[PDB]
Parts: sequence; C-alpha cells; structure tokens
Amino acid sequence: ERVLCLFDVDGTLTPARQKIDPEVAAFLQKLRSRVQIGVVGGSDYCKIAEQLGDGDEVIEKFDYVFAENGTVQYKHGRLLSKQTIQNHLGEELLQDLINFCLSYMALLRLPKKRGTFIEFRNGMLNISPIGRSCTLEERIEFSELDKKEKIREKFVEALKTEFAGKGLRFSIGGMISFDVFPEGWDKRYCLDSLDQDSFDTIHFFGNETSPGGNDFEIFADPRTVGHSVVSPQDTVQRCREIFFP
Amino acid sequence: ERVLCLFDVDGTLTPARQKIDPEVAAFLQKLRSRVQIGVVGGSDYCKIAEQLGDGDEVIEKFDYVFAENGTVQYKHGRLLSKQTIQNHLGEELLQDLINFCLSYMALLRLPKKRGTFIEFRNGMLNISPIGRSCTLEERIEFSELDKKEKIREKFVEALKTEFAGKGLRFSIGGMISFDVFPEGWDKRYCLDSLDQDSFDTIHFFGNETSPGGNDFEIFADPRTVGHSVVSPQDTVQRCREIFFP
Ligand SMILES: [Mg+2]
Ligand SMILES: [Mg+2]
Ligand SMILES: [Mg+2]
Ligand SMILES: [Mg+2]
Repeated sequence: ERVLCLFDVDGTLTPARQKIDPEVAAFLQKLRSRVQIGVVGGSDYCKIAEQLGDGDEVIEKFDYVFAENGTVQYKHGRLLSKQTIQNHLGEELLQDLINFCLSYMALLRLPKKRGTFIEFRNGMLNISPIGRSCTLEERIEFSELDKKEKIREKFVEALKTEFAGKGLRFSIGGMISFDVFPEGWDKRYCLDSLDQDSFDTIHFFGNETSPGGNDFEIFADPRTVGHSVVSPQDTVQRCREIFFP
Repeated sequence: ERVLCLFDVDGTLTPARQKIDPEVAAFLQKLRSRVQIGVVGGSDYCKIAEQLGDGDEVIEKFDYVFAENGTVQYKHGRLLSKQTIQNHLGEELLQDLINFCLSYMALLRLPKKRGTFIEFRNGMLNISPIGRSCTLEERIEFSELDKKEKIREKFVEALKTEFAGKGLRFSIGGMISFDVFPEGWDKRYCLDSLDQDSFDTIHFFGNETSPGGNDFEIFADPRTVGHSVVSPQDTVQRCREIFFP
C-alpha cells in the first residue's frame, strides 16, 4: 500500500552517463501514480541531475534522489544533512590512507600528470594517478596504458593489503581512477534512512546485481525486493508486469 | 592618444577578494571616456568576474580582462586561446615537479588532510598540504599551525633548491597553499599580447610594487608607465590628477 520503487541510474534507467529517453521518463511519472519513486547512484548530484532532467528538475520528478550512494539525499525536494567521510573513518585512518596514496603515486612515472590526484567527495576518495583535471584525449591515453600495465589494479592490491581489516572498500571504474570508500557505503547506505519512512515494500531495480556488481549489496539486502534488469526498456517492462498487470 | 590604463585588482581597485565599491566602479567608466581600461590579476576569471560585476559583466565593463596573470585573456568581450603550462614547461619537468611535491607531502603529518593537494591551473600549479577542498575553519587551523611550523616556507625552500636553475618561481599566499609558476608568468605575461595592440602608452597601477610584491615586475617593466597606489581611493585620485587635471 505504501510502496517505493528505487532505481539505479546507469544502465537501469539511462544509457550510462547519458540523458534518459523521454519515453522512459514518461513511464516513471505514470508509475508515480501508483508508487513513490527514487534513484540511487554512485555519481554526485550534479551528474545525476543532468541525466534525469533540466536544472534541478530531478528532485521534483523523483520522490527520492540518493547521490553518492545515499550519502547525499534529496527527499521530496528537500536536501538532508550529509555525513562526512572523516567523521565515519576518523582523521587518523583517513590520513594514513591519503599519505599512502601520495607516497605510492609519487613513484609512478606516467606519460603525463596534471592535478587533483586525490578528490575528496562525500561518499569516497577518488584516486587518479594521472590527475582528474586531464582532457578526454589524455584520459584515453592513460586508459590504454593502464590496460597494459595494470596500474590501477596493482595500486588497489597494495592498498587492500596495507589496510587489511580496517573497513575500506575499493572499486575501479571509468578510465583514470578508482574509488575508496568505507565498508557499507555501497548502495545499501541509502536504506538506513529509508527504513524510517514507513514503506510496506521497497522494490530495487539494477543492472549490476551479480557478485562484483555495484547493485549486488542493495539487491541482496533483506530490506529490498530485488529486481535484475539489463536495460531501461527491461526496467519499464518489469514495472508494468508488477504494477500495471 | 591611444592609451590603456591597466589595473591590478586586489588592494588596487577593490578590498582584497571582495566586491568593488560602486563609486570606484563608477569612476572607471568615466575614465573609459578618455582611455581603454583593463585588469590583470593572479586569480582565475570566475573570482575576478565576481569582484567586478554580476555574471560576466566584467568583460563588458573592461576592455581587457587578464585572469591568472594574463594566461587567460578577454579582449573587448572576446576570449582568446590559452597556453598550457605543460606546453611551456614540457612534460618531463612538469612531472618531476609533481612527483617531488607528492613525495614531500606524503611525509607531512598534519592535523587533517582532505583532497586536491595539487591543483592544475592555467597559470600555475597550486600546492596545498592540507588539501584545497577543506572548510574555512580547517583553513584557519592550518594557517595557525603553519605560522608555528613554517610548513609552506620549508616546502618552498626544498623545491627552489631541487629545481635550481630550471626556471620555476614560487609564491606563498593566503592560508593553505603556495603557487608554482614559470619564470615570466608573473603579471608581465599580459604585456606580450598588449605589445601588439598599438598603444601609445600603457599605465600600470598596483599596490604591491616594491621588490617581493606581485606587481613589482610589471610595474618596473619598460613597457609600462608605473604607478604605486595604496588603496582604491588613491587609484581613483591618481587617475584624476593624470587624466582629468
Ligand atoms: Mg547500473
Ligand atoms: Mg533484497
Ligand atoms: Mg594587489
Ligand atoms: Mg614600467
């Protein structure tokens, strides 16, 4: 009777990192006549907003907007207070991590380096050996070397070992960087806030629900009814079979 | 007959990092009936724009806008192509510099660290041991420790020695960082483009014209008639005595 449909963004509602198909967007509003709707994605709010509407339309079109896995939350148009990664980790482990990354990267010799090797976000640290302020052409150059030399994979191996047992998780994505985040700060983070909003049912839809995928944990969590999808059209179809049969 | 008045921003036209007094702004437009007018400042365009008008009004109010010491140029409303620091320095010296900074900072133990330890700009690298993405409260905390421990001063000493003779310059400013930039990329940078615009006279006004100041080089350059000022009101007064006597 009080139902929430909660969607991953990339590959679930939109082409990855691209704008939503207006027909999919159209269905989501129709679905909204039967249930509340939310999104949860690993990217920051500005990226998610850009994919799902013009300006800040996303917070009006969706009942919930969980950016950076729910460390940033919009609830019915309202922004809620955010928790810092330093509050969760503590300053000492945070700096141990930062200094290990600085020390490791200083020894990496690349074709090019730029700036923003460590980006401090709400839900993670983003580590990029080339530097995030590089151009697209520079990204591609690094990506091709990285496939040959496994630069990011080896850095992640050394970090996991060094911080073994200290509650840090790692994910390599895109061309130039990897993510470092606390255990529990995958997509499941958003569920703790959702637990207090009196939903009879929360249906989660994602395209990475297999082990290793970024939807695995929230999909498998007992607080959600999980649904595996392979495309936005599959998502729309599943939602019809369930809510408009 | 073809005259340009070229002004530093901070302490010359406005309170440092603050909005221009509307009366000063008013005089500058009157001055514009007799001469062309330009600004040159070390900060990026967005900061300079914010101090001198609303939105992009600055490029309409001034004939020239030289941001980041002239590595970024607006000329009569038009943005000109910019040169990269890597093009000027070369990739090898640039990375030697970046890796020395990464290696040095990894050994610094601070109360707090965040992100963006190396910010890649158009006219410089900005190095911040705490990380530029810190809060104002965090900035002040670092600033007070830095006065006690001379963290930035000692880092600059080691860098100058290590890159002795290789054409790098350093400036420590504000609370959390220092600037690294190529020789010649002080305010004089903007003069090379100006040399081609057929001015009979270029009058430069600045509040840091003594040795060590960030206006010293452009003030002393033989391509300018230099003027030392101590406040925006002094600037307006000097411009009256010269152009409205
Ligand atoms: Mg996905
Ligand atoms: Mg589940
Ligand atoms: Mg000044
Ligand atoms: Mg001169």
